[PDB]
Amino acid sequence: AMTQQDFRTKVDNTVFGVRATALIVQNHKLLVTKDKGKYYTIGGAIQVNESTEDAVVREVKEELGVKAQAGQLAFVVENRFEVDGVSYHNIEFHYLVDLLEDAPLTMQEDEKRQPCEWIDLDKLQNIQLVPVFLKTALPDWEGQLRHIHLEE
Amino acid sequence: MTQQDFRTKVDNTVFGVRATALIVQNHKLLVTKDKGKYYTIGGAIQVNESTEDAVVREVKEELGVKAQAGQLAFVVENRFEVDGVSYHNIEFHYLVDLLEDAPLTMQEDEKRQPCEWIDLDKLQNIQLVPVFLKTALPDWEGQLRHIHLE
Repeated sequence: AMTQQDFRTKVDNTVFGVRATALIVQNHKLLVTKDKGKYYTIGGAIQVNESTEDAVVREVKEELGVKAQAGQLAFVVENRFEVDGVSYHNIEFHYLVDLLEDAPLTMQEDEKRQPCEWIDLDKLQNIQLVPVFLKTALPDWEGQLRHIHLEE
Repeated sequence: MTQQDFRTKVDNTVFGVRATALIVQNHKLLVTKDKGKYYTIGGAIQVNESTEDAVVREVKEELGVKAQAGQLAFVVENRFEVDGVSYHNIEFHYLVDLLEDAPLTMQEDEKRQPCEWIDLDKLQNIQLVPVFLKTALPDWEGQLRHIHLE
């Protein structure tokens, strides 16, 4: 009751769902967080019956604590990979989010805090960014929604 | 082995990912009819299956013919009700290329339905679902489009 159902399911050793990702770009830099030597973007499962736009705004609210608007949908990604005997299969909607307040210096997820870093679009190629397709797709983006396949 | 569908039901809501085959030939869309309404060829993608492979498989299952996925036209977020059950789909709509002639009939779950080729400018003149196609398909301009929830 009153925890809304997430658009994510686990069956035996398979997980599958739909995610929204915030690609926050300001001053030619992408907002990322560093954890365990790798860089990640803000994102999470959408809820059942929730638009991916509302999902990305909600996730920015949760992780960064600021108001935002979804902005342009840049990528729809089919992402497939395995970790520890479990397959993960997500459809991901990557939005060029507009923050309506200043980004904080830190963010958190599941009560674990991680630092905020801003990395220049043309330098993403020189960091361990995950997904990874973003290292080139983001600086090469031409204003048109793209379909992406990412596989391990 | 039987593969899991990318579809789940929790309480009174079914949520999943669909591949839809928008087969267009001679300026007409191949649709199927059931109880007054018209539907597209397609169905749930499988867990760990690409949407391209899903659409080709759906065409094989429902039409019995070989096909290629072709251009992705739409990525659709779709909410609707059927018989009191809520549905929330993400749908990938492909402009499929058939590699054989289309049959006169489709089958799904061993129930047959007639298929018909309808002019794109006449989609607004059938009870087609989902309903965005009636305007979006004849207006399509060659670029992938996101169809959002209201």
